[PDB]
This record gives sequence, structure tokens and C-alpha cells, in this order.
Amino acid sequence: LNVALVFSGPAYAAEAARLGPAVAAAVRSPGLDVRPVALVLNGSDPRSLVLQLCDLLSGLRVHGVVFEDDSRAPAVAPILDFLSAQTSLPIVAVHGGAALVLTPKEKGSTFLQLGSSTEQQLQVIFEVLEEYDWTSFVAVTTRAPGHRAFLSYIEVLTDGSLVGWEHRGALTLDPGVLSAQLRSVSAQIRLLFCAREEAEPVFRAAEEAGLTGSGYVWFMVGPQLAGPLPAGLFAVRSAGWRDDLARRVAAGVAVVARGAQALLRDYGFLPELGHDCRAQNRTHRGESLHRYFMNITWDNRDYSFNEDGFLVNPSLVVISLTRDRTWEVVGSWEQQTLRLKYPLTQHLT
Amino acid sequence: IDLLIKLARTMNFTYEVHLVADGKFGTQERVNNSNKKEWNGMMGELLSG
Amino acid sequence: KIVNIGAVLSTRKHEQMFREAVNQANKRHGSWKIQLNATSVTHKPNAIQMALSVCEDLISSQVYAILVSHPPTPNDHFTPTPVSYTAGFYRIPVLGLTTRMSIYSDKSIHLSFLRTVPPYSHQSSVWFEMMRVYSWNHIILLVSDDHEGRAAQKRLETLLEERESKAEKVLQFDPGTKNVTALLMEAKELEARVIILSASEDDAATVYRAAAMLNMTGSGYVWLVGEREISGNALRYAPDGILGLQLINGKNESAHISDAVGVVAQAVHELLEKENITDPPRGCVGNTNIWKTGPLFKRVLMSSKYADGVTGRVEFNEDGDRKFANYSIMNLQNRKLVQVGIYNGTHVIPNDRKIIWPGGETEKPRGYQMSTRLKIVTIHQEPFVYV
Ligand SMILES: *[C@@H]1O[C@H](CO)[C@@H](O)[C@H](O)[C@H]1NC(C)=O
Ligand SMILES: *[C@@H]1O[C@H](CO)[C@@H](O)[C@H](O)[C@H]1NC(C)=O
Repeated sequence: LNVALVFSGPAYAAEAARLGPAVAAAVRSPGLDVRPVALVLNGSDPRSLVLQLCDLLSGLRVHGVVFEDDSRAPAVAPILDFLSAQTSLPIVAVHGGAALVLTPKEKGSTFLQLGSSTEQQLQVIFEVLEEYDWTSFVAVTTRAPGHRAFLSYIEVLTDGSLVGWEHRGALTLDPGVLSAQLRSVSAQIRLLFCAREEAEPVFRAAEEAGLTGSGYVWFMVGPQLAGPLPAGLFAVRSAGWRDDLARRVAAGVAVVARGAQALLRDYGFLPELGHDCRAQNRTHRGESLHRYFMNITWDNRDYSFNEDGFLVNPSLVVISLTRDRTWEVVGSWEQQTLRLKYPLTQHLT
Repeated sequence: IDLLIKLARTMNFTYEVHLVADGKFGTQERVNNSNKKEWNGMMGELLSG
Repeated sequence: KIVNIGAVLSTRKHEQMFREAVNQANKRHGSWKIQLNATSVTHKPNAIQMALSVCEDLISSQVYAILVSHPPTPNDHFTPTPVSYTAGFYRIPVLGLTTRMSIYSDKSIHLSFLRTVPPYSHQSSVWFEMMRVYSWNHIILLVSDDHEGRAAQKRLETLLEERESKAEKVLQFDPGTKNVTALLMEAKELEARVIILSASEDDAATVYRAAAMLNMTGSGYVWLVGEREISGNALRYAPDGILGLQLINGKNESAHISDAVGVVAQAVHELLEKENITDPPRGCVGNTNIWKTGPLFKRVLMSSKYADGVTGRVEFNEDGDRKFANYSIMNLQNRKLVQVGIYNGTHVIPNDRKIIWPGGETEKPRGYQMSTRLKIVTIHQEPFVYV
């Protein structure tokens, strides 16, 4: 099998060759041979992206491509999804810029994502909320690009239990004075859903309002990866920074390798129709890999990707923020329990 | 049922009765789906069709 | 000083009128700084350069905006997709021409988009007034299960909840229709006599033939039909009393070309601001930057009138809503299609010549039937209902 590994950014030039032999040594399964090819992308320009990928897809006839990065550029993810539509070659991302949440899945595409759905992250929050017993709270969201409150209505469905929860909805904030509307807040527990790029002016408007100290906590949960901000911040990571991102290259190539290994043992064939970009000017032929990933077991954990193509039960991580501009991780999260550090004038006993 | 005959004669509508699939009057229940739009019992069949 | 624009189309004759129009629309602006150039390019059906020619030439020319039109090729949501990703990559506004697809209606995938022609999704409102003005009620709809199908329902119920006039049944079928007769059987005993079909053109032929031997296209059967399911093979094998919509500005863009050039010419007057007027990035060779004055002038783009051109009702709304458009309701008589009237924000029914219905009855077939047969449920409760 001619598996391909690619990177974006000159920082991966040295490690492109280093991870080569590691992939061959780390991945060892019967009936499968690994042939990685080390590549480095020239920045993130559009026309090279199609040129470099397709020419390698034609000149070298790559069989599956896995891309990873550490930047904050999610722009090229749909384009990578876009070209893969006409070749039927599955593409899996790991983390970084072009690995954030994407929806929906384009027709005739198999762009698997190693990300965490927004609803799944929100569900984890309420498990944290009951542990600390913060019943009264309000979430805040703004009018931001690529945002829809529909994914945030899972809270309305939930909260029906014997403990009861309180809400006040949310108030939208325009990009462009903000102190005249944000005053409608009653609880310190606030949840944020907005663009990270425009969050900095939003933070400044809230910081000048006195909503910075430990009296008022802030939540930063969503596709707003960051690894002037207030104290007491929490975020979801899904092991994006930890879990040996230098080793995940062997992990990502492994799962796709099991896909062809299982397909061959289930249907012995070599369907390399996507050998060339322009082999046939049609989009009616498909090798049908979407019917896979029902049962993916590795690392004593399940990696069964759904129709949406995200990890159903990933290792979500809760992190904190020291007041002295210091990033830190507090507690831990696992399958269905919340073993966490720190479990336990008007404040009197 | 003795009331039902009186109505049918007065207005000309015919009928055929049939009891409830499961013997519950009807409420709203949801554990793994939408909280509303889940009517069981008599409240279910009347709404369903 | 000089501002470049994107003018990709599918006809070499159309690009000629651009040069004279820009050499005419310059005098409309007064030519304070108007030295604009056409800078048009021709696309190719092959899928190799469609990911290349987007920035091979257009972005190298330091364009401010691009105009894309649907080619006469028999395709949908295919040609305006490459420009959607490329323009959004640089956060460049992109506007479509004759872009009549419903998937170009979410901002999540296409951050910036516009079109001067309404898509098939919004005609659902036109159905409501027609059944409202004809005093129709107890209606059912047959919709496929796809992107249009989901977009087909969702608009429809929002306009019915104020009066709570819920449709009797919303049964739907899969797009891969193949000898469907059981589904049509269910929609027979419900006493509707009015049906709204909004599938694609190919799907109409199957259901039309499937309903042919079911004898359910006789009298007491009023049908509401959308634009996409009139032409093509849907023209054949159709019932007589088919009522179908249209759009007068459709299948032409010469008048749209004048409007498209003029509206972007109005942008220059409000480009004179103390805020930064930084030009878009130049060259596709490599860039990590975007030009931030895009959304700054976006808000004024929908805040314009631009009288005349096309009926003089050019307003624009989010994601190329194209608020105002004439539809010109038409009808089938025998075999030769006819016209019954036109439509705007509120319907007009001139009744040009006449209207016909299946079976040739010269009277509106009231779609309803009293159900003189109905079931009763009961539970076993001792003093009231023994068993
Ligand atoms: C019911 O029907 C019968 C015969 O069909 C008719 O004689 C009778 O008048 C009807 N009921 C009423 C209230 O008119
Ligand atoms: C066409 O527009 C006019 C003007 O707004 C309005 O009365 C209605 O929407 C249409 N005309 C008629 C007679 O319905």
C-alpha cells in the first residue's frame, strides 16, 4: 500500500523524514505493508495545494493521505474535502488548523475527522457543572461567522432531572458600547460561543465591565483552540496538545490501514480507481469506504467513527488558567466519570 | 358504549371499535430522544392517525 | 485608482457587452476614480483546472469581486462551487448569477455569497398565498428526502403555525424512486384531493406514470407543481390540470449584467472612508493574510435600491435571498401551456384566458370529502366499559 503523509509548515521539514522509519516500525500488522512518503507543503497557497497533492496523487499514485498541523488555519479543510470528492480516496486529519469541526459531510466524500462534536463538548460541561453544584448560570453567544445557535439547543432538551437547572438564554453581541447590553447578567457561571478571532475585542469589552476577577468565572469551550483574558478559564481539548502528537502519525496511518485490511478480508480486491486525478471525467464511481468504521478498537478504546465522522468517545480534557497568564490542565476526564482535582463580606459559614 | 350508539344515530356515522395496544391512558416520555412529540397510549394513536 | 473585477461566464458574446457597459457605467458614477476594466475569463468543464484557474488568473489581477453565472451545461450546484471555496479562502465576496439551488443558503459552508435570482426554496411561500386566496385547506405534500427536501419542509411549516393550519400528512419518499405505489396508496384514503409535489424533474415522470393507472388524476384532484418539475420529461405524462410556477427574469442575464455592474459601481462612493481601504492580497503564489474591509462595505450592498434594470425591485437580503421577484403563474391547457396571471409581494389573478382542471370541469373542484367512517379507541375500565 502506498500510504502518504503530508505536513503544512516549514517547521515539519526536519521531522518529515524522521517520522518515516518510525511509521514503518510502529505499524506492524499481518498482511499489510506500509510505504510512507514524506512531504512538506509550501505554506498554504491554494493552487500548489491542488497541484502538489494531485501531482503526487498522479506521479506517485498515493493511496490515502493524512495531514496534520499545529497552526490556526481551518480554511483549507473544505478544499481538501473538495478535491477528495472526485477521487474517492479517504482523507483523515489529526489536529491543528485544518482539523476543527466541519458539517455537513459533502456528497461523495470520506473526509474523516479526528475532532470532537460541539454537542459532545457541551454535554461534558454539565457533568462538570453538577459536580461543582453551579445551578444558576447563563450562556453568552454573539453573531459570529460560521455560527448557528441550533447546535446550542441541546441544553433545552437536557436539564430535565431531579436537581433542576436555571437559565436566562443568551444575548447576541455585534462585532462593533457593548457595556450597554451585557449588564443583563445574574450568575458568574457564563458559557461562551463566538469566534475566537473577534473574541479579543469581546474580552476587552467584558474586561472593562469588571467581569474578569474570580468573582465572575469564564468558560471558553468550542472550536476556539488557543494552545487579554480573565482568570478562571476552562476549555475542551480532546487530547489535541497532549497524547504525543509527534506519534499520532503512526496512529492515523494505522486506522486507515485497518480499513483496507478489513475490506480485503471482507472483499478481496484492489479497487484503485482513484489512481489518477483525471483518469475519468466522471463522479459516479465509488469504492464505498463509508460503510466502514463500525468497530474500530485500539488503545483499549473504541474509535468507531459515526456518519458525522468524529470520535464517539474521545479522551476529552478539561484545562484551567492560572491568573499569571499560565496555561494548566486541572483534573481529568474519562469514559463516564469525572475524577477531578479540587473536587470540593457575604461568604459566611 | 351506550352513549356512542346515541351519537351515531343522531348524525349518521358508522364505526368499528378496537381497544388500546398497551393499557395506558397517555403521557409524555423521553429518555433518549426529543422530550416532546412522544405520546403513548390513547394520546398516541389519536395523534398518529 | 484602478479596481479590477471578476467576470467569469460561459459565453464569449456576453463578455463583449461588459466592456461597453463598464465604459458606460463609468459615466453613471461620474468617473471620479472610475477606470475599471472588464477582465473576463472563460471556464472549462474539465475538473482539473477548476481548482486551478480560480486563482491562476483572477487573483493575480488584484480583483475586488467576482461574478459567476450558471453555464448552459445541464448541471446544478456544480459550477458555482469552486468559486465559493476560492473566494472564501481569501474572504472575497462572491455573487452568483442564475444560481437556483437551495444548498447555497447556509453561511457555514459559504461564508460570503450572493445571487440576484431566488432559488427553488423560496417558492414555498408562493404556494401558501395561492391556496390561501383559493380558500384551500387540508393539504398534503409529497417531497423527496434530500437537501432540497429538508429545505422544502422547513420553510413551509413556519408560515402555517400562526394560523395552526397544519398539513394533514407530510409523507415523503426517497430520491431513488423505483416503482413506488404503496406510498401513493396511503395518500388516497385521507380525503385530501389536493396534493403538492416538489420533487425533481426525473422523479415527476415516475410518479406521474405511477399515478396514471391509479386513476387519481381525474376530477377532484388539484395539483400544485413547482418550476423544476414542469419542463423536461416532466412535461410529458403530466396531468391536465397541472398548475406550475415560473420566473420572468430567468434563463436570461443581460438585464442582470447591467444591474450587477451598477451595484458594485455604487460601492466606490462609500469606499471613501477614514477606515483602511487596503487592497485584496495579490498573487496565488503564497499568502497568509486577508483584506478586512470586505464585510465593512457588505452591509451597504443590501442597503440599495438600484431602480429599473429588472422591474425596479432590487433589494437583496442575507445569502442572496433576492427578496423581490416576479413569478408569472402559468398553467397547462390540453397540451399547450398557457398563462393565468402574475405575482409579486401579493398575488394578482388577472385570469388572462381561463383555467382548466382534470376531467375538464369548468368549476373549481373543492378539495375535501367528509369521512363517514371513523374508528374509536377504548380501554378496559370496570364501571364504564366492560370487556
Ligand atoms: C341520516 O341518514 C338517513 C338515511 O341516510 C336519513 O333518513 C336521516 O335523515 C339522516 N339524519 C338526519 C339527522 O337527517
Ligand atoms: C403588486 O404590488 C402592489 C404594490 O405593492 C401590491 O398591491 C401587491 O403586492 C401587488 N398588486 C396587487 C393588485 O395585488
